[PDB]
Amino acid sequence: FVRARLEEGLNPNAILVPQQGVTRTPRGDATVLVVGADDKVETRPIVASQAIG
Amino acid sequence: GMAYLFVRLPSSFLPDEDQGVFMTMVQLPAGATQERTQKVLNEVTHYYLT
Repeated sequence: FVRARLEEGLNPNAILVPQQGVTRTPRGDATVLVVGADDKVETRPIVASQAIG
Repeated sequence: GMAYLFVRLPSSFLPDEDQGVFMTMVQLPAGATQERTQKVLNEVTHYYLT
């Protein structure tokens, strides 16, 4: 049964942070640790969707 | 001067001998994979060698 790579339509604004920095703080809430223009880090939470690669 | 030296002589334990080895510990972020650690242990080996 042949695997079908089934292509769909080109997520047009895709915030692809690498997995190396995204951690879960608190339970179930992913927090990228984005530093602003201040050179002060800010732990803004995200919602971590489909891990691609 | 005995107890004046003895209270400032710190009651420690056995000295760190130069035992010919020393253990280097790495500690990556929480949930960092084994590819990254070897890559850091590429550097630390390249640091302790070169």
